[PDB]
Amino acid sequence: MKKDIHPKYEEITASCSCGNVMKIRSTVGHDLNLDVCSKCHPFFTGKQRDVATGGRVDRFNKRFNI
Amino acid sequence: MATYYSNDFRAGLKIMLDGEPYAVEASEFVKPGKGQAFARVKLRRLLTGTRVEKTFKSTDSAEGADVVDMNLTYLYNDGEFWHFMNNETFEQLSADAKAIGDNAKWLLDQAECIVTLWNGQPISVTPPNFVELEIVDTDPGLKGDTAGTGGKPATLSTGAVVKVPLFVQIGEVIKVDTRSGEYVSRVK
Amino acid sequence: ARIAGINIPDHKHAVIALTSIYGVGKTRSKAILAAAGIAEDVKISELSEGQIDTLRDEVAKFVVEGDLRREISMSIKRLMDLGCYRGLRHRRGLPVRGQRTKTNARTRKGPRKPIK
Amino acid sequence: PRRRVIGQRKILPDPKFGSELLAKFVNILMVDGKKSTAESIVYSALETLAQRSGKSELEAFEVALENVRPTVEVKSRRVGGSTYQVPVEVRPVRRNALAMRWIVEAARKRGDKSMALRLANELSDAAENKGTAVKKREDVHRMAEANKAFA
RNA sequence: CGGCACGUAGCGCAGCCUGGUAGCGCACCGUCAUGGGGUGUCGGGGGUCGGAGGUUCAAAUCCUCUCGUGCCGACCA
RNA sequence: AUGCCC
RNA sequence: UAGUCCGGAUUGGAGUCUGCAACUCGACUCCAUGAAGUCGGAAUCGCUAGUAAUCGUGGAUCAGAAUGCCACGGUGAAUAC
Ligand SMILES: [Mg+2]
Ligand SMILES: [Mg+2]
Ligand SMILES: [Mg+2]
Ligand SMILES: [Mg+2]
Ligand SMILES: [Mg+2]
Ligand SMILES: [Mg+2]
Ligand SMILES: [Mg+2]
Ligand SMILES: [Mg+2]
Ligand SMILES: [Mg+2]
Repeated sequence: MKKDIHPKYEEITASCSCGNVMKIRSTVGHDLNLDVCSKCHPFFTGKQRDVATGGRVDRFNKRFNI
Repeated sequence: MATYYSNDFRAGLKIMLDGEPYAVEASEFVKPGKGQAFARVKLRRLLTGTRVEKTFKSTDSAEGADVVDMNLTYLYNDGEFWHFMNNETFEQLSADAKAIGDNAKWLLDQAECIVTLWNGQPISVTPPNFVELEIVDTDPGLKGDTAGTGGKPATLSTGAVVKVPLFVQIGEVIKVDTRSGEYVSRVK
Repeated sequence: ARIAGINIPDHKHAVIALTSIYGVGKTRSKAILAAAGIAEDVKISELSEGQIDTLRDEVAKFVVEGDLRREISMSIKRLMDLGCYRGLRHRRGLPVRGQRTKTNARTRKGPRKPIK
Repeated sequence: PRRRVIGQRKILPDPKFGSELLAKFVNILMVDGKKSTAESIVYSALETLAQRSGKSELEAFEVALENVRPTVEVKSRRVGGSTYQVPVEVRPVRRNALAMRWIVEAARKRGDKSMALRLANELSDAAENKGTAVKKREDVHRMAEANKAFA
């Protein structure tokens, strides 16, 4: 680590909409207003609404039948 | 400071004989039987651009000259001097009125013109093939009774005059080819 | 000023701003602002962060860019793989809803290609 | 036209001030037969100009016209191989009419926000001998004084 | 035989010296003008350098060897 | 001023 | 004053109706999508007054299927030396 050459690196608290605050060192300077983090991102409960297969025959015999 | 022999120079080389620069356009070497071989060279007097023909005896010729031609971007003519700047040497290379022979009319600005300078002084200017100029004085294109081709003379921003079809009025930039001196487009 | 993964401009009103999403037109944005209780004459600047999170919940109730382009392309490809008439039309880049092609297909055929 | 010269129609003056030439002006501005919107635009511009100029809108309008109104103009003839530019006087109704036309064309070209503001700027600059309108007047006088040798 | 000077768009030529963009005329294509053709006007497209191998960061250009062509004289006994 | 032919 | 709260083309999904039957190939609606286009080259057209320009409405044909055609009014110019 040289002395003058790097930007300021200070501790910043980041607040999410999951309601949790992420205290972390960073270079943004100010605080942080975060919207979506890891523990709230729909990556565990989204792998079905994200894949959206469906079935044509089911939709059909729903719309009408014999 | 290099001296060239007649049976040495093929086309392209620049010579300095008689204190006038020349440039070999073509040269056929003849070696007859039972005679002293020689060469019929077609020279280009690099000062007036007029061809002269010489037959040079195998024995001797002359030294080369400082005839170099490269693109120099026209800058401005102030008074009688046409300045340039090498793109890469950025030199205030200057010519003069004789050096610019009736190419002035084809010269506007920011024009990269290949020039030939002899011993650090440009003796000639070659205007680029096409040049965008703007008409400044032209009567309207009133068709009237024409049943044929016709045309229209048009004074340009450099003094140059050229025939333009009918529709170009004033404020139109017309592409004209410096070689012939004739209209090519309306530059849209 | 950040919703469903895309950045939304700040100087414009909320409805137009929300339309800046892929999957939200003007009526959809009107519905969003209604359900969230946020007015329409308000610009994105000067909103509570909380208000913005409410908007996020509503648009999540809808469907937007990622899943939308996924299902669009999936349907298109289902067509192009069946090889039904609409499929072949998609494949060849011609109008599908039955327009004329003797002229005026410039949108599906791009610019015109002269003979060579 | 060719057969028989014919009289000009009558125009009813404007409501606000009741001036025939101002009513002509709205007309020139008018497009699509939207006389009402044209009236609104010209009235708003006149208000703005009166406020910028002090004296009433009538003398404001009229000094703008006194500046843009030409007196000689040129019409081509194509005599022989070359076409000509004959400088001919302009009769008063014509100079008024095309002065208004040049003004409104300048305005339409101008790059302000609303047409009332464009027209206001144009009338102001014309009153103070500026703008594309008086530029056109100058060009026309200049073409005539160039081709003066013809008559 | 060598020296030599070429080989570039359908055809005629530039560019090459002094490597980093292949251009210029005719032709060619689509309108327009015309009763129709032509002249004319307005738009556009076209090869990437005879072939091979090396120098280089990079070759139509610099090298070298080929191939197709031109001109040259190949003499004194 | 230009204007050829069916 | 943005390719925009302009423009609506194209396309996905979901429907209505007429009609034995809307795949080739109807119109229409809702959601989403948001091309080209920033006034148009040479060249060319219409118009002299309730005209041009602009805005809507009706009819024939017809089950459905018009930006066309035939009609109707609303506003309403410039210019002709
Ligand atoms: Mg919609
Ligand atoms: Mg159809
Ligand atoms: Mg001035
Ligand atoms: Mg002007
Ligand atoms: Mg013949
Ligand atoms: Mg565009
Ligand atoms: Mg604009
Ligand atoms: Mg009539
Ligand atoms: Mg109508």
